[PDB]
Amino acid sequence: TLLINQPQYAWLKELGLREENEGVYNGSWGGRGEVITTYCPANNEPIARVRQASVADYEETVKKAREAWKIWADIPAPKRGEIVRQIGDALREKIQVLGSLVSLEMGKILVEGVGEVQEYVDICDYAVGLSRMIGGPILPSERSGHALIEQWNPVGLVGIITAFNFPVAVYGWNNAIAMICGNVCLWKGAPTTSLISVAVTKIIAKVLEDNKLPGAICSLTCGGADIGTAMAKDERVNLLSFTGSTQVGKQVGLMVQERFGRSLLELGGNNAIIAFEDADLSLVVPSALFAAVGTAGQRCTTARRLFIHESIHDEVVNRLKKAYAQIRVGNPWDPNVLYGPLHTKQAVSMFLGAVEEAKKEGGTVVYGGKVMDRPGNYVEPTIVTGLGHDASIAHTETFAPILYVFKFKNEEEVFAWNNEVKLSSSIFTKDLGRIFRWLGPKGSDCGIVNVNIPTAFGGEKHTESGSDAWKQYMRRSTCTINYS
Amino acid sequence: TLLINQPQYAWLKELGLREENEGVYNGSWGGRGEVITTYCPANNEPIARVRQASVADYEETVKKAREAWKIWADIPAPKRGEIVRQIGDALREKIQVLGSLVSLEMGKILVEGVGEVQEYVDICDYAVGLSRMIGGPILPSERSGHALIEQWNPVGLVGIITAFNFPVAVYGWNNAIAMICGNVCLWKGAPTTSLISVAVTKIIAKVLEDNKLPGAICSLTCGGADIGTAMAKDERVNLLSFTGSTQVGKQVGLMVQERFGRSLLELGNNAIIAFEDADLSLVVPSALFAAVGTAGQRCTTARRLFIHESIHDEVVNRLKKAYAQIRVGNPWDPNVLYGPLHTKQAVSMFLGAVEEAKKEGGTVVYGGKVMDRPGNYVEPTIVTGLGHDASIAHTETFAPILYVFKFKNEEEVFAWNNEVKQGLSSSIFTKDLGRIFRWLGPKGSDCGIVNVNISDAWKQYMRRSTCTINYQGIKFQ
Amino acid sequence: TLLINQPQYAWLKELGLREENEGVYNGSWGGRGEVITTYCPANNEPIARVRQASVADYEETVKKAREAWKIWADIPAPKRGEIVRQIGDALREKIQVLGSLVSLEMGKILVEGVGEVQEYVDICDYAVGLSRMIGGPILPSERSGHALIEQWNPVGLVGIITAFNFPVAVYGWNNAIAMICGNVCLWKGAPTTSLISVAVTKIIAKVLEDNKLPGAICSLTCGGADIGTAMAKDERVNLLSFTGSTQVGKQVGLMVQERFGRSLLELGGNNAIIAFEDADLSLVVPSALFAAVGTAGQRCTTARRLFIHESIHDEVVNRLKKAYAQIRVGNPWDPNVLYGPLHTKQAVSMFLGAVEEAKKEGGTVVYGGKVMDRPGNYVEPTIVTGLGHDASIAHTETFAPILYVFKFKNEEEVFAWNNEVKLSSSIFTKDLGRIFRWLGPKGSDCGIVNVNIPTAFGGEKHTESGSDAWKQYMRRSTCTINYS
Amino acid sequence: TLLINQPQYAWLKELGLREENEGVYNGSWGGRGEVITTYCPANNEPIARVRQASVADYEETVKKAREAWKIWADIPAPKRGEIVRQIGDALREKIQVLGSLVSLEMGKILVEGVGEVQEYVDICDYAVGLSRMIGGPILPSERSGHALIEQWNPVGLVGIITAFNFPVAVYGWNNAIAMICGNVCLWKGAPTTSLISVAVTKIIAKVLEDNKLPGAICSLTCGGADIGTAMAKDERVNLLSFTGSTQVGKQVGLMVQERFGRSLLELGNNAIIAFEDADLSLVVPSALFAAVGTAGQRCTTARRLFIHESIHDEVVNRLKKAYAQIRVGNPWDPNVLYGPLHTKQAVSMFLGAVEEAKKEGGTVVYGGKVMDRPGNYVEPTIVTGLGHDASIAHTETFAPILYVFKFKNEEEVFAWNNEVKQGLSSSIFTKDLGRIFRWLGPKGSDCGIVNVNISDAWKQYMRRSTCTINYQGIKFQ
Ligand SMILES: *C(=O)c1ccc(N(CC)CC)cc1
Ligand SMILES: *C(=O)c1ccc(N(CC)CC)cc1
Ligand SMILES: *C(=O)c1ccc(N(CC)CC)cc1
Ligand SMILES: *C(=O)c1ccc(N(CC)CC)cc1
Repeated sequence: TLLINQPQYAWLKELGLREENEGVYNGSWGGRGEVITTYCPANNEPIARVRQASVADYEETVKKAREAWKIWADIPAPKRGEIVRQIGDALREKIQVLGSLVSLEMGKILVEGVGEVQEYVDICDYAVGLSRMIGGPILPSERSGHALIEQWNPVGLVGIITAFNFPVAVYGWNNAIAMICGNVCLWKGAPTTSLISVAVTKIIAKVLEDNKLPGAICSLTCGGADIGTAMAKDERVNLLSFTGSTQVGKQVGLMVQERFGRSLLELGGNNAIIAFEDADLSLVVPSALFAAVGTAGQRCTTARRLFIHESIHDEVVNRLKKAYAQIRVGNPWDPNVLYGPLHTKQAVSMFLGAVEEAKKEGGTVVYGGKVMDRPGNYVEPTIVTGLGHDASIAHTETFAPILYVFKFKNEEEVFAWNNEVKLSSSIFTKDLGRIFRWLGPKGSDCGIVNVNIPTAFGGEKHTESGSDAWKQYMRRSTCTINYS
Repeated sequence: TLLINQPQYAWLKELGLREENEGVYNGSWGGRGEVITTYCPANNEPIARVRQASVADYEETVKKAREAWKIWADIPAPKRGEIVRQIGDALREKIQVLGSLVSLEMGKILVEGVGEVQEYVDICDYAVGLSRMIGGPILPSERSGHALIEQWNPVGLVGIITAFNFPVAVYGWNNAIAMICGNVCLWKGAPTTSLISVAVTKIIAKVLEDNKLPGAICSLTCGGADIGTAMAKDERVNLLSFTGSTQVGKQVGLMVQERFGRSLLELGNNAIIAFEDADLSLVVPSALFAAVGTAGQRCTTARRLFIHESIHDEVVNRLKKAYAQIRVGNPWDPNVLYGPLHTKQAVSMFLGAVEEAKKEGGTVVYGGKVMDRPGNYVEPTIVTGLGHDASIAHTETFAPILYVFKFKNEEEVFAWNNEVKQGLSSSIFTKDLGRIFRWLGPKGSDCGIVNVNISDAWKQYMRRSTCTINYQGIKFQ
Repeated sequence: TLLINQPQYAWLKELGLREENEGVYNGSWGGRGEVITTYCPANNEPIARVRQASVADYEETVKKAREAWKIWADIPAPKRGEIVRQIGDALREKIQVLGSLVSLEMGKILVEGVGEVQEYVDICDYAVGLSRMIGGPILPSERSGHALIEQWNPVGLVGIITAFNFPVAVYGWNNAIAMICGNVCLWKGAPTTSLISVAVTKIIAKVLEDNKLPGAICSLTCGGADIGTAMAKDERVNLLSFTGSTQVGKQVGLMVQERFGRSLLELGGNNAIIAFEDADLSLVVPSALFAAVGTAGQRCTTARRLFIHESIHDEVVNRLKKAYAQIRVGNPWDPNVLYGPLHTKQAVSMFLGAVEEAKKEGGTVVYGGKVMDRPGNYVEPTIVTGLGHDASIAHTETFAPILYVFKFKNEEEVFAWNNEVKLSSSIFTKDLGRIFRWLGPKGSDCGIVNVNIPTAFGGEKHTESGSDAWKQYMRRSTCTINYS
Repeated sequence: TLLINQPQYAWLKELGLREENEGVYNGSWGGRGEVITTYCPANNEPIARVRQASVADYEETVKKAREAWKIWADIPAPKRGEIVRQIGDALREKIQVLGSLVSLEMGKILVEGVGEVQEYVDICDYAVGLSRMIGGPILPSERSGHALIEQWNPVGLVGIITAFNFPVAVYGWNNAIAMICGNVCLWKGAPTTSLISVAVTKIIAKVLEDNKLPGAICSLTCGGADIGTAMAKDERVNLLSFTGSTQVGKQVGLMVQERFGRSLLELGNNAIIAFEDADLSLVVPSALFAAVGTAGQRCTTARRLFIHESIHDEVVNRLKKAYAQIRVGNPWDPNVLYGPLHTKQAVSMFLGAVEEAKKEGGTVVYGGKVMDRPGNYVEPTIVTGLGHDASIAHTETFAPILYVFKFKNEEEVFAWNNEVKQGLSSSIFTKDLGRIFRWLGPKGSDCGIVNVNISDAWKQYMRRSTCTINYQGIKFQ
């Protein structure tokens, strides 16, 4: 029986959810596609159902969004910012139950569910101010009576495909900035976080509707691969922002390129921690633990490879091993819990596969490697030593808590090994020259680099230069005017 | 027999050119691939020969470039700017003979050959100033004692593929900006402008060498589709800048995307729109020079002219009278305006296009024929009477054919122009301010360049990183 | 008897006001200086009393503010932005009663009282986003191993002196930006709007105190000229932002310069409207009316000089005259009212003086010129013709609704006349070349220029380039680091 | 008899200098004020003479400048940039003789005289690039159909008052930026560097004239305190840039404030701080060259050196050994490091300062005496043993006297340095990262320039305006 029909989960109704929900929103609510049940990963119990988009729903929604755009694009950017502000406030009002839904359906612990909603609120607060800054310079020409104008216009319809592990804030970032830039949006979320997508969309729909704006400015089309593929191939989707697996992302990028569209791709993270001989172990150990096992190893920023100098390799592993033992496991909505379940049963199987492959490729499981004996999708946070940095499994996209540990003897080889990889790098050392080399041209090619950083989400590290990220959701033109 | 073996073309030797030239430079000169002979399009005579890159030449050049990068990337951006400045100086010193080579091998008129080199000179001066602006903000972290640094680093090796019609300045732009950004470069130009590529590379090579820098910072691998494809597929080429045809460009972009690399693509069917209230003394000369400049072979060349029906006949008549005064001649002839098409195939394509235009109901009101003289000369051509969506008027083909269209409403002309995909520029003539705002604004043209009555580029060649660093109420120690 | 002791004005207590209020806040509330009564300008009735700062209060407050700065400056700018956000929300919660207080004590109509509070809220919303953007570039040196860093630091203590006519939002703009920039503030408001200053400070004090921050980050020292002079002369006040009369402002600027301090001065506005022969009279007439008589002619942006082409001079005057007749007069808190009283009795006397001086200098009063026969400080909105553009009275700082009208025959002379003046210019014409000349180097030297603008406060027109206004509240250093 | 009438100084004529020169330029050359003779500080011989501006000369020059501005302000910023570029070229062509004049009249060594002209050349190149960046954003209005344009306009006439110690480059900076920003300029330099002011103005005047521009765009009125005061009080001078002494600067700023004009003031007592963990191989040469460069007459000259007590004696001893090797000579002597003070009064002030330092308990550990040779030569000087707040060590006086102070704690040395008002720069030597962040951050130095172990400027010359313009659901018409 459905969790939403059970008394203690009645709070789900505060988000407008019921036993069976419409997964399409374009000003009207609907859904003639496949009905999907989403499950609570902490106990494998069905929560509720969502009627996903058919192809016809998708087609209709795109047309309605492009119609809404005609209205929305004529609304001054600061007034668009005000709408985004109101979205932030509406999320604020529901931050506790929406956070609880994130922990329930997705599986991250409560303060991260709530904190992810907070990131969306923060982004809205930011966007209101940003909306006053959207524009380019007028420069004088070398020609008398001629003006040179850098003009920024909305791209039109921004398609947004998001992943299971951040099922609120990635949409939120894309949506807040796309909106202030004068675009309409169409969202296809992970099918296993459909209730979350529906709930967020209900909050946004109310703001739009209260402001007498067409709902399709923020359209939703819940669905699986066919819907995502349709968006990738749709010339009416002027910009496709995709976040998710490397394999699907590659195919999305190719489809967009084939039609000369624009895409923004945020793909898989095989992130490294490097601890040099002179590292502060009091910093290294807790930072590595939270980076590796936080959100059950399912962040795009999750530490999956730990390089340790051979001199301190054993001590650091021994302390991580003891630390892993003390991780508090349970339901993710229990405030005491630090470690919840993996998102799906398939995830647990992928985890088991990876662990076997690591062993066969020479690795030793010095902690974990196994499924926990309890309801839900619980696996032991896992540590593997002995592999070469070259090992195929260590460079396999697996959203599971498996930490591959590598020894190194000097700066030379460990820099080289990491340069062989093509999201974030974190180093621990007191050698300033070493830090400058790693931050400079010869170092990591990662978009995110941390230096001696001890262990809310750090959205500030994922923001073009400075505040110019809005330019990614607009198109530039150079306009030359002869007013002579 | 080769022009470069004739006394009157001895000036070619001032560029270090010989009867047969090495088309590979990576610190050393070489080339073990196929020889290519390039021809002057003004008389179809062979100029000289270039030995192109083999696959092995390519592989070795990439390796040497990546080795040079270890040295180049360590040089502070302003110092790299000074190298680029010296390149501009070296170009300036050879501007007359290099310009003449551009005119001789490619076919554009001398003032434009020289002008294109001058454009590269100006780019170098621009790049020097830019080189002191490369950097990012330190932002405050929300966490006390932590700094957020926005760091910019070179991407590494920048591959540059260029086209025949601007065989100097497009490379120049990519090379100067990529250089100040701390990248090494690898150039593959159009096979039919190989001598120009060699000559430019010789000038740059001398500057590098005189500064005791490794020459592979500005590497050359002359070749055709094989070399270009290798670059597109090569994981060692961190960024591929391609300029050229949409067909080839798409395949390049796809290949780059297949390996998660970065590409810059510059691939346009430019339109001019004259509304009823237009100043025709602006419209007619603008249309003419945009249509026939460089014999219709620019990426910005005007190929479609929309005219309000009330003024359509007059503007066409005025254009015809002005076209008749176009001064045709060899690229080096004083005061000439109009030279040859780049190739014999261009001439065939031109004739094809004219035939198709008549077949689809169009009228040739001016030109349309090959000129009976040596070289690849065709009459600059005007076609009326075609429908706006007629397949021949959207065909990407570098020929001086201007297709003219009537319109009644602002609404319909905007509609017609907004169903062209990936147009490069749109130029409008009108005195209606409201109309201008409509055309420039969100519901208007989608073109990247818009004309009315006529500094962040370095980030394209670098990679950004966000770097976070750690910098009873009483602090003891 | 005091209005605050009368039943219908009990809403004043929602702002924490009582019969006698402390006018000093520095973490503690106090005031050993002169007690002042402020009056309702609509009826001359006393509202309540405020105990202003003594010199000793002032000295103590400055020391406490500089102590608070040691704490405040160590708080990350984005966290400072969050405090400013909360101030915005706290103002929001009290926007109706605070707006009503502005209409009561200051005298502008209710939607402007409320709207002025809204401007402060808007500025706070803006500042939260701005706080993430505070910083300068790191550039590479020509010298290997050397970094060039543009560093921004708070100036320290920012003294803020404001005027009667915008007794909330000018402080608010200065305070919001100064705060995110890591400064502490000290406020001295107009003595005749002391209750407003006290109320705003109570709202801010609560936010600071709830966040366990020292209250002196946002200090208040109510007082008259001696307090303002002390601030001007105080080397501990690193930046003095002054808004008010030209005469006092000049003296403030000189005192600051004498001690090599920094000042920001916003002084008197003798603003012009120019209507050319080809102007849209349907735009000109209502725009001139609201610009001239809005807030009873007491804005820094108030239109005081109207240049009309001789061809349309008479029609435009005749229509303004008819329009003035239909202005709805009454208590400014009455939602129906468009036109309230002048702020003080002295203002009414200044008004009478100006009108007499205009007559003696050759001018004709074609409408108004007189005091209205009713309780409070009501004068007739006034129109004067016949003066030369040269007339001394027409270039006299008088916050009164007097509109001096001038004829001109051509663009030449009217541009010249205006260039003789050294805040805002508004032109009405269809001649594009004319517009470009007036906007360009040869035109107005005003900081604000409007073109055919028809008639909430336009804070966007009072914002250095773009969003760089925060630099005015910080000090720049160029730091050269040798990390080689 | 005048140096310029001697054969060996005939090179002065290459600058258009004569026995007596006009010190007013406003399109025409003139000067009806007092004649001044300037002297070479290396031998106290008269060089040549300049006829300065009378009040009437000043009044007429302002009028002519404001008339020139009507023309100049209409020229597009990039075109104004090109004029500035040509000025840089013209300076470069005379760089050797103009540099020698700087050395001859002002007294800094030749490599620095030439170097200062080179600085002006470099500024001109910088300004050319800046000239294409002058502009503001169009921002969206909150009101539909309305645009917010940020407009920048020239302020009009920029007055420039400069000092003796950098008699070329300070004017150069102000002039080049003010010019590209569309302003006209009026220059009054130090009376004792009048010949330098004339020579620079002759170079600029020729560029303007050859471009058919009115010469008053770059006007000159040579004079003293009377002319400077007139500029400060003159409502027609929209912006007054003053560089010089704090005493005079304050009065200038006050006079400008009295008339609601704009001023830029550049008025410093620079400190060096060596902590216990400092690299002394960095400290000693840095301290020496910063202390004695230009015989101690830069605005950046090191006058206070704080040394941790543990290393104080060693650093002092090392400085003394290095000071003894300073190569003293005439400014034109090859390989020399140290020339004369600018004036005889500077020498008197130096002797005064040395006496006062001993009187207040200081010890002269090196130098302290006049050198017994022609000209205004004094020994570069080191004084130890004084208290940090001793009145003589904070006196603004351009002399090569380095005051040395001991300290024990970071806390006390920071305290001592933070009770100096309006210090220009602070240079620290230390390997402690935490200490650096403390010194660079909000609780650290208040100096505008901070050194560790060693593009928005155009808006200063313009005025900003915010310009708002107007650009059943169905729209009819
Ligand atoms: C990785 O899991 C990841 C990447 C980016 C974000 N954002 C920025 C778009 C939302 C805060 C979240 C998570
Ligand atoms: C079109 O033919 C075209 C495009 C771009 C350029 N550049 C910029 C890369 C060189 C001036 C030239 C020609
Ligand atoms: C004039 O009365 C005036 C000037 C400025 C402001 N501001 C900006 C500081 C507050 C909105 C208000 C009124
Ligand atoms: C100090 O003597 C000093 C200050 C400033 C300058 N400039 C910039 C105006 C010229 C390089 C020189 C010397």
